[PDB]
Amino acid sequence: AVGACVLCNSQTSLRCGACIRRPFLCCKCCYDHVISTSHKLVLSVNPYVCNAPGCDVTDVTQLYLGGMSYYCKSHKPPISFPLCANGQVFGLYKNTCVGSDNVTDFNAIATCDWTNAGDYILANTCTERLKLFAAETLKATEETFKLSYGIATVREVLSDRELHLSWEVGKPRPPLNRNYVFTGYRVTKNSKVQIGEYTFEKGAVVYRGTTTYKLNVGDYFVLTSHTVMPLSAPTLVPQEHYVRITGLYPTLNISDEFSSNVANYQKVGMQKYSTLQGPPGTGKSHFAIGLALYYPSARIVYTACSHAAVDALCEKALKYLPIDKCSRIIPAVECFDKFKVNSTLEQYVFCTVNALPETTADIVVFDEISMATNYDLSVVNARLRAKHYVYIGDPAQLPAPRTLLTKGTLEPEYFNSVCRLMKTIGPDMFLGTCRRCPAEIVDTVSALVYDNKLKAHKDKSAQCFKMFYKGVITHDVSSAINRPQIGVVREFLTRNPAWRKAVFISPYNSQNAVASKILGLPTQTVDSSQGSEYDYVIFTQTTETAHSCNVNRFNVAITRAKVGILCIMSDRDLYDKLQFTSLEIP
Amino acid sequence: SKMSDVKCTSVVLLSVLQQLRVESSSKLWAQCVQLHNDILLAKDTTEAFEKMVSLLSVLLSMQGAVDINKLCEEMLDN
Amino acid sequence: NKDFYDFAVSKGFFKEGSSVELKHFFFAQDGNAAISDYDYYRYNLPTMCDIRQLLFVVEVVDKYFDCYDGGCINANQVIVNNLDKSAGFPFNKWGKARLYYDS
Amino acid sequence: FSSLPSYAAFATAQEAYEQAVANGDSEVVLKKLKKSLNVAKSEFDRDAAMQRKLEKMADQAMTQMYKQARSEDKRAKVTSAMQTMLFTMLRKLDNDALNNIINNARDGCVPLNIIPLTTAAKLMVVIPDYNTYKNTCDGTTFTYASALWEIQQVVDADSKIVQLSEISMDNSPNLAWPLIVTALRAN
Amino acid sequence: FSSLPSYAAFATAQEAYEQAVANGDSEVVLKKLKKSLNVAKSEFDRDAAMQRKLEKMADQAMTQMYKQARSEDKRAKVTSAMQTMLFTMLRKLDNDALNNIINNARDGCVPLNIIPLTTAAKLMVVIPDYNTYKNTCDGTTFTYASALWEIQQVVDADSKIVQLSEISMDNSPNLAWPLIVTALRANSAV
RNA sequence: GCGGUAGUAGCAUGCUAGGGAGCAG
RNA sequence: UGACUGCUCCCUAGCAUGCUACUACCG
Ligand SMILES: [Zn+2]
Ligand SMILES: [Zn+2]
Ligand SMILES: [Zn+2]
Repeated sequence: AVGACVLCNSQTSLRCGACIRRPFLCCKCCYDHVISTSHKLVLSVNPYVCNAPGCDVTDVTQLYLGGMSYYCKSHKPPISFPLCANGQVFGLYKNTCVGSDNVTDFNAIATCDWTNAGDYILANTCTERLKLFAAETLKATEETFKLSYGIATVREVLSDRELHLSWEVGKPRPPLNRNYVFTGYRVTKNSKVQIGEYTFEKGAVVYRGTTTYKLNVGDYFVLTSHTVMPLSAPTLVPQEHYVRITGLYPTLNISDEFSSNVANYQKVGMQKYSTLQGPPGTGKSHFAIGLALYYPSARIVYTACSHAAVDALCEKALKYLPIDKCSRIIPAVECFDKFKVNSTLEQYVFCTVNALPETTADIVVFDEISMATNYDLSVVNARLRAKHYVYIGDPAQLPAPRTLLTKGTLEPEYFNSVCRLMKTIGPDMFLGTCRRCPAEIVDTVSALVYDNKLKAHKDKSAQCFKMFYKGVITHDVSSAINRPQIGVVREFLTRNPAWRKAVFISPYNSQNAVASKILGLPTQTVDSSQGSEYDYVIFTQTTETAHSCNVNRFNVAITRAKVGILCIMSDRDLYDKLQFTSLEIP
Repeated sequence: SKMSDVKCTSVVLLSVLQQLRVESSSKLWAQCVQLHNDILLAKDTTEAFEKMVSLLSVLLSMQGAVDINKLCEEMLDN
Repeated sequence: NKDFYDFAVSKGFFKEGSSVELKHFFFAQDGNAAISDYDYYRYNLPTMCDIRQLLFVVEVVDKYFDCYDGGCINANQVIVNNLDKSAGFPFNKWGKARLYYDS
Repeated sequence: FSSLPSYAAFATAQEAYEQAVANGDSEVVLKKLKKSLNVAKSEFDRDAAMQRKLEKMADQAMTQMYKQARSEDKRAKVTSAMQTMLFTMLRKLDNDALNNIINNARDGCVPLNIIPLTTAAKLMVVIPDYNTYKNTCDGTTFTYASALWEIQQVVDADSKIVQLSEISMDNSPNLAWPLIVTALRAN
Repeated sequence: FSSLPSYAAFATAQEAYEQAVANGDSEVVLKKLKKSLNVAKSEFDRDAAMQRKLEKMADQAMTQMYKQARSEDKRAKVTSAMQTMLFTMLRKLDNDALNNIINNARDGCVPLNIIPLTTAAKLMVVIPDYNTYKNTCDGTTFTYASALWEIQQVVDADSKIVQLSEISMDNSPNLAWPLIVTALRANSAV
């Protein structure tokens, strides 16, 4: 009941009747919320409505406070004083209220459909708590506009990986790839019954098996969502550098295999938070282990948004240093049970943004912070009250798709809370680790956005592929299948012997789904190639209008290779000075 | 004054035990109810204390339940 | 209620040897208590009476109950207080006594 | 109630009539002044009580809403409130056996069943480290809950019997430590 | 309260009278003003009171009729619920044994206490302790009420399955003892 | 000059209706 | 899951009666 309106710094019991999150607005604050826009309904400890039987008044501007109750205008016992009067709304804290100078914060960003770029613009032009309200409202609008599409179901079953699928009544269908997991429920007569986790991309309906299934009649698959609760801890911690190396457990040996570790070790010695801007091969592979060995007993927590990217470190986090000192817990969802699972007690707790309880910790070393709003930062800073932070990440690592984009692409810097801070105050560490990624990618990628931080560490043997091509497009309701550059990729792989050991990633899974029918290259998604980076690669774009060929949405997915790459680009923007070997079409 | 204190403490302890879904085990709940009803009818302050020890042992022998150490660091039990 | 107990103790109450002490509490019962209490109807036995004396005791009792008046009343003269109480079995699955006095 | 136009009108009429009467005058002027004064006086006097009733009623309504909010808040923290209260009273009791078992549970040595009161019946505890064993178990007797018990069995996490002579300072750290002592109450 | 039928006449008379007063005419016009305005306000008084009485009467009537309609709706739904309950419990009467024992009656009337005793398909037994258990339902089939029953399931006071192999004299003090035994009529009904 | 009547305000008295709580058999 | 009666205190709403007061009409 009693929450907090903070812009006016006013405890409140009121809330707007028709709004996004039942937001909390004080007397004068609810007033200029209900006169600057149209929100003529409020909720208190009890809702304001005439109490005579059969009466109906939604409005509050004409209700009266009667005999320990509320009465109204059309049906009027008016022995009272009006509820809305004298620049205020009747409630508790009617005296200890301040008001708002910026009248149109809610009136600007809580009044639109939460999809324009102006929402995020103002969210970055906010305070910590105001931008917390912003991030929670973005999660709320994500779920509330995801719960407006259909539920897939299999009513007569066919052979697995090739079924039939009817959907729903009149609703549209969302995008097509494995972004939306079709994990619904089955109904016997009134109850919900074990179903499993599914995903629909190819349709005759070809399914990808997150598990092996024996589908029965009627089985329904759809994401059923709850609402993210309000959070009680700030996302970012204010920048305060340490007086000394007091309170640390120093070691005697110094890392040697890593050539950019000692100065950054000292930095962690007197740095409180740490974020950098890097593609694969930026210390995310070895520097975490470097800190792990350089301070043994420090409570250091790691996390990636999916377990297959936590695995990229955890696979040898138990080999480089003893097993007894790491863990991450697996809920049951694709998660890897390598470590000591169902064990809160550990030292180097690996984690996933989706789930981890809170006991205690002291040092933060968290991986990518990309595909979520301030929820990711806040849940992990609430997870532990830490003395040191390392926010490994990038505003372009896996930039959060803004659901149904309608109005352009915003500046990459404007991420949750730290990426705009990031290159306005400078990178937190001196760190570049190009021991897998070669210089052929580094040249272009660092000349574009990551200036002078990553090194041209490894040379190339003039095998990088160029072929001038414009291309033609053909789109579907939720994806697109490519004639030209797919054919050119085919007839290119028919020229070189040792090129059929690559990946076939796709902007939407439809490309590899169609290709599996006649060649059969493995399925790959642009969603998250979690901790799985390989040298030889076949990249494809099909349709690239606003999600692909705009900014560094996947310029890290252009950092594919180690000694050789393929990166198909059907536009004429990201080639300005790229010098791939010029060879003619066959 | 040393007897009414133990009776009030026993009432509070039984309430705390009931909050932890103890009555889902008939034998344990019957024993706890018998002990609690016996403490309130006591006349001397030694039998009440041994029954209090027996009743508190039920709460102490439940691992997850509560945090003995946090509830001892809040300017509470030593 | 700890506040009241502390207030009473801070005023010289519940000392040793006092003539005022607590002996009224809320007692708890285990699972098999309702049936154990219902089993007390075993004390009800069939009893034959001395009829020639009961037929005179009833006359004296009726003499005692003689200064009143009674009879039958219509359904609109019945007074009921607290119509928000239980209606019994199986009528408690659908509402209180208000539902059946209104319907 | 001096913030209403009725008060202003009544005050001006009062002043004018008072000045005219104190100056001394005839009957018709007094009659006209009082006929123009009494209506304003009644106008003031009605609101003078209506405002008071409104203010007190508003105060009562705010009181009632505060009470409802506080009750709703209070009935949602009962578990934590009861636990804190129980441990506060347990502090205030100040008994040696209760203090002993509370400290033992706080360090890690908890029981496994209800502590018996008779001169018989079995008690099982868990001893997770050698220091607790050093403090409590010395010889073949066991001191717990301000009483005396006699050890008769030691079982490890692997459920193998360990003889009493085995446990020693350096001879212990090759064992499954969460031991389980089963003793009976000494006379 | 502002467009009453007499409001026009009252306001026009007041305006005309006060204009005449502001004209500074003789005392006769003032007396006429006073009389006319007094009678005008007097006639406006009842027109302002009776209407306010009537509105409150109408509002009370509306409220009473609304609550009557709500009561009727509740009655209809409770009637539907009772009908559904009766017709649902009808479907378990075992209409062959019941008919067989009804026809044997000399006029169609039978005591109610012997209907479950001779037509029920399932039997439930509650056992306090082991001594009572070994005298009533020992083994796998027992006889009660001149019929043969065979055990189907045994649970305890916590509603957890208990196997007959562990209901012994030694293992008795390890069970929540108010045991419930379920059996079926053998050779007859289920 | 006195009384009657019609509204309006404050105050007091007893019932009816609604809600919250206490004790007793 | 919450029976039947009896008594008492508190708060609000309506009705009836009485007291006083302010204007107006009538004789
Ligand atoms: Zn609003
Ligand atoms: Zn506000
Ligand atoms: Zn109304």
